Amino acid sequence: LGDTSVTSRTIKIEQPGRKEPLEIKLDKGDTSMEAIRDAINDADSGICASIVKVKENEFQLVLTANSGTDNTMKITVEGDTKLNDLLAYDSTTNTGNMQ
Amino acid sequence: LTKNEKGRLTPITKQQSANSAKLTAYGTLKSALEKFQTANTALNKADLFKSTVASSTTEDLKVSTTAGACAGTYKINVTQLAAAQSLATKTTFATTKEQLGDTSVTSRTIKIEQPGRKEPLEIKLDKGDTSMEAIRDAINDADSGICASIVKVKENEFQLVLTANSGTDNTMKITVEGDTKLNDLLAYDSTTNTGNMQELVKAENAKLNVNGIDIERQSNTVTDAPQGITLTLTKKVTDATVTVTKDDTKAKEAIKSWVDAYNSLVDTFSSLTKYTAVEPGEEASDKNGALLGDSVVRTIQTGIRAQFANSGSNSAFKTMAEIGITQDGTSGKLKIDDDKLTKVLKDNTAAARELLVGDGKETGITTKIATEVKSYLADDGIIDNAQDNVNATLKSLTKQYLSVSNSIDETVARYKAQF
Amino acid sequence: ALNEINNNLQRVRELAVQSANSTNSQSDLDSIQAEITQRLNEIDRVSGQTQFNGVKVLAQDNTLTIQVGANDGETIDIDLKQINSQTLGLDTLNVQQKY
Amino acid sequence: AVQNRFNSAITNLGNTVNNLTSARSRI
Repeated sequence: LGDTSVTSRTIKIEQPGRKEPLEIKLDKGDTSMEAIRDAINDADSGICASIVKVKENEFQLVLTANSGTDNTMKITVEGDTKLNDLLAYDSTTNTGNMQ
Repeated sequence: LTKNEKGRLTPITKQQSANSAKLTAYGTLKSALEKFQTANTALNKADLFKSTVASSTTEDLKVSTTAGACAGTYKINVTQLAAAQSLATKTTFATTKEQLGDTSVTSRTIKIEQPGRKEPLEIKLDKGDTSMEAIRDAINDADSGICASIVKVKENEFQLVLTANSGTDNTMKITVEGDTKLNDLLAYDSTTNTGNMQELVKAENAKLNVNGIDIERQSNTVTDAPQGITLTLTKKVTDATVTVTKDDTKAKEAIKSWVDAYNSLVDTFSSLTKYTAVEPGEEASDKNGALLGDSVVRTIQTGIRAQFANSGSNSAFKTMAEIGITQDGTSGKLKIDDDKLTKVLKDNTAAARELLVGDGKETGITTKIATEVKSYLADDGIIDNAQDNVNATLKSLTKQYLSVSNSIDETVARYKAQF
Repeated sequence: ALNEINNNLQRVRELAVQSANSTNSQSDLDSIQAEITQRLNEIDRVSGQTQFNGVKVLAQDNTLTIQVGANDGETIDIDLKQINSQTLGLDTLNVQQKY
Repeated sequence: AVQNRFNSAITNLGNTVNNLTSARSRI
């Protein structure tokens, strides 16, 4: 999913609830969809990544927060560009690359 | 001299009985390590920590959960239900044993082609198989998806019904080669929707909506909609709710079984190293363990308990005690307090899974214990090496016994001559 | 003694791991000081409570060869090493951090 | 040290009882 040139990247998730933003670190080879799912699911900080097979040979990545209006996510990716183009939301202005 | 040879036997027969009890002890030790290895390998599965349970509000939608699911709440709206195409013959027949095809051709073939299957299905009817019952039996014996039935509309009239599986990729294009009348009777073409059989039911796909994503499957059993939850559709529900919640019961029971197995192993080893103190100290007590002072039990215990501090694991926890299992001071036994273990399983499930299971190859307490027990229980291991050394010593002793028995014969003859 | 000292090994490994990181809080560290007193009592139990030949040889050290059993010319040279806090340096073990 | 020395000493006790058996043959 992401560029293979950068060996280290970080996913930064910020919510009104948590005070310290959550950083999940992906090293080399962790740019696959399964690897991102496993990293976010192993952090065990509230966000729960899933995968959906809409139909044969097409998949999506779904990130779900907890209940409430204080758990709106503001996702960012630092160290990578293509992944940042893929995973980047901003719930303050409701504008991002993820529906 | 019989008494003298019995006194000679005293340590010899003591060692023979000790070797018998040592073979018994080796058997019991192998059995205990086998049970421990079974329980430890049962624990070595990482899928126990990634387990959830799902519930549904509606009785129509049925929900089940495999391994790897994610907790949450899903809103399912079912719009359509999958259906299977059914084709019925037009001309009703008098009896189910009346001939349907021409009897001149002794060999005919029914050729069914679908978008799903890549190789068209051929079902061969030889002579005498042109009856309705024979066609039904042939198509049902092929067991390739198509299911032939018979319907009695009323007395003395019957029909033949061929039903495919669910979905729009299982539409049939039937043909009959080798016969003409049967070809006139059984011939459809779902590409142009023109044939000699009427279509009672129309093939449809199953459409639904999960959390705003539009899913379209072939059958009424949806599997990869959230990739960890399996849904069985029964009716067109609207705004149904499915709740998936994390679970730790399987991991808890695996931990209980593992600690019980280790405790049983330790109990067996302690009973095998049994001793009784005698105040006079004239001779060794009768209640003595055969494998007392041997390197076998001591080496096994050291090797197994050294793995509880594993440098391979990279999790936050480095000592197994942090999970909530403590080794008792009195004896090498493990006991678990429910509160700490439950809290660790509820919060740091990933850390516990990394500590115990590890990567499965060169990491984790359970992996190291498994490989060490495999090496020890193997014949090339030090335990069986010591057993083989004892057996070789016993064989040399047996040769010594035969030589001394010849000596018994000589001495008995000597004292018989003297007395 | 080996059972007690391996229990002590697991204890001290837990102690170092929890003190190095922030998982064990300083009130938890006061509970750990209570555990340090408890393991000191554990050492006292392995030393005094256990006895050898009717004597607390695990509490008093007599590094002397035992009397000859008269069955062999040579004498058994048993260097009785008691599990003591002082001589073996175990008394110096105290991982309580600064308040 | 204690365990291996006293295993060899159990073997030596067997040897001593063998010597005592030889003496019984002599007696």
